[PDB]
Amino acid sequence: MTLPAFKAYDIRGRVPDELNEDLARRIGVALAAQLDQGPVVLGHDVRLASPALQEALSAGLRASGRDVIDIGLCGTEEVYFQTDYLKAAGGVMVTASHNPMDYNGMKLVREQARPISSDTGLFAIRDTVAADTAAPGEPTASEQSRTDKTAYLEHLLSYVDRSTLKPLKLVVNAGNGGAGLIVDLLAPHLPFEFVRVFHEPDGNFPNGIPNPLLPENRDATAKAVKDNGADFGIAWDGDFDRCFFFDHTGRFIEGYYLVGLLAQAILAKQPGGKVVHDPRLTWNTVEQVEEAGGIPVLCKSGHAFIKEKMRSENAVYGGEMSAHHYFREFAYADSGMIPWLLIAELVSQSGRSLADLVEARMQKFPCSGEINFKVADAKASVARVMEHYASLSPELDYTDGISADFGQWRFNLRSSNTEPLLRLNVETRGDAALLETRTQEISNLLRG
Ligand SMILES: O=P(O)(O)OC[C@H]1O[C@H](O)[C@@H](O)[C@@H](O)[C@@H]1O
Ligand SMILES: [Mg+2]
Repeated sequence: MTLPAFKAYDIRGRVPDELNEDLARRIGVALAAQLDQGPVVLGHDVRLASPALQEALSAGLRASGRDVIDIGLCGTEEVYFQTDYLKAAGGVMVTASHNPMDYNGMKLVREQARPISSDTGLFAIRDTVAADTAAPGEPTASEQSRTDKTAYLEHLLSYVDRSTLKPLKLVVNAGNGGAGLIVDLLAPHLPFEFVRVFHEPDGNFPNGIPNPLLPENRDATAKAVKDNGADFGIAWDGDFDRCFFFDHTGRFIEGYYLVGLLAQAILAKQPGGKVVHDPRLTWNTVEQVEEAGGIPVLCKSGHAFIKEKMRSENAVYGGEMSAHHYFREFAYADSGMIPWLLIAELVSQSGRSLADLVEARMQKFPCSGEINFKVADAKASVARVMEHYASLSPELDYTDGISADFGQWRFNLRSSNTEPLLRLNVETRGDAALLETRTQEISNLLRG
């Protein structure tokens, strides 16, 4: 067999049987042979095993002659930013994002923070590690500590005109991950009042693993918004590359609608630019990008595909509905921080609440939310759906699973790249009844 921790886009496994310091050191050795020349940036999240796994990575890297830039406890986007900003050969973030307590993992990038994925070097690294029985060498290169966040913070602040910001009251919920540290470093340069929930970094996760999609964790942000009269709330996953928004009523806003909203925010600053979007939910983004004078670019979901397409298109912004937002000047990388700064600026400048910024769009293109299915036979289940709707001759697109456009409604149905599940998304042209009846009909077919 093969090491189960090596996934399509990152390394993730239970410590210590699927991921451990020995494996981490071997990954450092193998990564060194995969990169162009230059040093390697290393950062890590709040999980208890993360520092030890990083040190092991560092040892393997340095045994292979790679200088190491240790940026310390950070978010994933800081590994992306520093890798590009410092013109490093590559970078590794030790993190398990939102996964349970007994899990860890790694996100690996090369020059300009370009992703290393299963077909772009990650499985080559796996196979090297799998067969490596060599005695560990000793370090022949140095590790430097580089925790200065100044350039990163300045880059974040450059997306907004600070003189236009209003003293909004913002709930922030780091979920005991790492986001609160960046919020607190940004706070002296911003007029906002922060209502801090689950703010302190704690890899024991006393308040639950950092996953804002869990309704119990969602409700902590919503309650703090409602109880404090906040303008809106923001939650993050543990490594804060994903951000989740709550309007002033406590309502969680589906990530889909943030894509069109952030695209309009960006296009005000970069007129005529291209905007990359995923195929799961599309109609609202296409319309809002076009209305704002931008050009929408359909792309397969997954950060590797999104970033590749943004690069080839010189795209100014890209967004998925899975709460990842990507910015050209941010090394084409995703940030959980840039989005809420932009939304705070848009609320401040427009005098509109976040709720009203999205309300008409939610009414115009209502969506099911992403619904996941673990079925006995995904392929037969998808076939059963397609056969049922064949007589309506939908317009079919195979960018990412199957997208079917029926005119007044459409769906996307695809296998996940991170779990063994089918993911369904449905949307309609302003028709909530058609949305529910078609969603339920597809669900029944899938469960057949
Ligand atoms: O729906 P999927 O394939 O499980 O991916 C969901 C998300 O996983 C990761 O967070 C990233 O790779 C995202 O780019 C992706 O959208
Ligand atoms: Mg994450």
